[PDB]
Amino acid sequence: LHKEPATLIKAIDGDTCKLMYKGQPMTFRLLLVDTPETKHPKKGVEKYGPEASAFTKKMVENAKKIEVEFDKGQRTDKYGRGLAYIYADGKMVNEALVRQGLAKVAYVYKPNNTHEQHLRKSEAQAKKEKLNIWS
Ligand SMILES: Cc1cn([C@H]2C[C@H](OP(=O)(O)O)[C@@H](COP(=O)(O)O)O2)c(=O)[nH]c1=O
Ligand SMILES: [Ca+2]
Repeated sequence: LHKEPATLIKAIDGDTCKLMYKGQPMTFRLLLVDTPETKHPKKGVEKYGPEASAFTKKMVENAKKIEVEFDKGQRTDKYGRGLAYIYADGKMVNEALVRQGLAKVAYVYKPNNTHEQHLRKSEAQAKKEKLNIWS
């Protein structure tokens, strides 16, 4: 895969944010994970939703560097959102959330699953430590 610089525009929730990419603002959705809902009335404000939002927000706002890393399949979803692994100062936000028990590994659609095993391994650790979503 290949990392590319991006610039934080606005953090939306635990797994969605707006970034300035290649000169254009665009909204991104983290690959292979799912943080709890805080918007959509169908899901309502799910537990740990606000926690995941705060974790992500903090991590991306205090970063000196943000990088996007597309996987090997499609780069956008049906809503026009960019699909990527996002790094804040070299740390993958996707993994950071899973490791804390603030997200579950989800929407694993190949071939966009290069980091699936790494992420699951962290989810297992968060799980055995009964962290947040797993408590
Ligand atoms: C992470 C991800 C989300 N999605 C879709 C699945 C869900 O569609 P539906 O809206 O049809 O359920 C939605 C989940 O994202 P949210 O967690 O932002 O809802 O985005 C993908 O198609 N590919 C992906 O890789
Ligand atoms: Ca979410």
